[PDB]
Amino acid sequence: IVGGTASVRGEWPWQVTLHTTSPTQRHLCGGSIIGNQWILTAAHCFYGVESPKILRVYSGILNQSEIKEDTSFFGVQEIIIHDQYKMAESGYDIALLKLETTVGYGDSQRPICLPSKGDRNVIYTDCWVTGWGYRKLRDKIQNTLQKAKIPLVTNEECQKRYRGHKITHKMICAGYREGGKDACKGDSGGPLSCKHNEVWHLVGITSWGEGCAQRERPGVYTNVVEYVDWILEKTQAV
Ligand SMILES: COC(=O)Nc1ccc2c(c1)NC(=O)C[C@@H](C)CCC[C@H](NC(=O)/C=C/c1cc(Cl)ccc1-n1cnnn1)c1nc-2c[nH]1
Repeated sequence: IVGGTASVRGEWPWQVTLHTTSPTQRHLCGGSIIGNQWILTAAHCFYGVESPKILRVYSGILNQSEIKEDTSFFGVQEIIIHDQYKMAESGYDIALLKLETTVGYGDSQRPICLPSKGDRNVIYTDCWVTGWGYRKLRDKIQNTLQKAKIPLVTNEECQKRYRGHKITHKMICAGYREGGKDACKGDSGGPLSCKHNEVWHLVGITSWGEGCAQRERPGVYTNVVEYVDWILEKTQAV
């Protein structure tokens, strides 16, 4: 996260850190708890991941230093990538992780509500991007979960900023015209959380941008409301 500040413990209890074990253990991506065995994240996080056996999901983490060999995690039973996904820049950048065991909800780990279809028309004014990603283009994974408040940008304005790309309504953009606050390397897969009527909603999934926090280059997020039926298809299968 560029231009953000330290989160307080329990502030974003749906935020997870997804680690890979191959070749060595490191933070791979962010994710959000959406159900007691479900993590919503970005499809591009699994580039080159040949098996769910190398993945570890840690919930209830503020600091990466809380993670040692003796720290409990959730194993991943299955990786579900949207089958229209080709690359982050073309959209469908969405994946579900089905966990091997159930998350016990509490004040340190709980789900974020998905947006309602009836709320496609609501204007969100209180949106935050979170993660342990870089604070600048060449940096390192941050110990403390960072947060940054960022305004949503219309599809028309985002398309103007990304000449040469096709910004679809399945994407949602966020950023200041002058830049300064954004997601960066290591934040992808994490949430873009917006508070509406005292309820937090998972509005976006951190996906891509041209550099980080650049003037007139908003962050591009998967527009979660456009995938609610796909999430229900995969999580509510009979
Ligand atoms: C010690 O541990 C570490 O250092 N871990 C460690 C360290 C770094 C990374 C990873 C692990 N993850 C990967 O490389 C997985 C691999 C498939 C994922 C590729 C892509 C991923 N992109 C982002 O996270 C965000 C992009 C992004 C999104 C928005 Cl909305 C705006 C600007 C963005 N940027 C444009 N340019 N940079 N950012 C990424 N993540 C990293 C580099 N790049």
